[PDB]
Amino acid sequence: ATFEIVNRCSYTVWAAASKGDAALDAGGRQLNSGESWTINVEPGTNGGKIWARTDCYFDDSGSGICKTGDCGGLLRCKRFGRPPTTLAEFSLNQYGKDYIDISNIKGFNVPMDFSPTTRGCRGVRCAADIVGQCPAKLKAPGGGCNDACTVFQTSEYCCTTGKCGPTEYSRFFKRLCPDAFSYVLDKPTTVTCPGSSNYRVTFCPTA
Repeated sequence: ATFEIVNRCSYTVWAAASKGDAALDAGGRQLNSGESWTINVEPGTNGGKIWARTDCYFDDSGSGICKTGDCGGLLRCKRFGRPPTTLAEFSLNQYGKDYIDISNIKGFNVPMDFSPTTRGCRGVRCAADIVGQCPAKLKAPGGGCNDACTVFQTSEYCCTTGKCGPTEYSRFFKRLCPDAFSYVLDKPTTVTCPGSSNYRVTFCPTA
């Protein structure tokens, strides 16, 4: 499956793509404002994620640091990134279908649209200005908006026991971005696509 990753932000981002225990494709790359990076993701990829990282410095060997989304200080990510990170999430060829969604469960750093480029389903979008409206206690001093689990580490926010409900914090994400997951047991906003669809992830999809 091809994913075209497009940076429409006015700032540089460093895209990242991982399934948690491995990179997808090169796993990471700098995208200046306007650039596009097409990756190939193996069919059957389960629990893949794509995200953006901001204000990064990498040296010549591709080690450094990112203010949001850092995945162990590597340009080429092999694991998931440090919150806050808006997440494009997908599982491909799962009993004949693809599954896609956007999640705010690990916070928000950059707006995003995640859409198929082939026929038979709709995309999802989380493009509101969540960083600017972020509640005080969720603001990440390093940039972005943390989820409440990251900030407070309680069973209710982390949904440790499997029984949580919506909270004042998760309702903030859901009000700004109704089509993204706002907490673990949120009513699914996952989109079912034909197996083997292709996709575009766009950072900052709107002016």
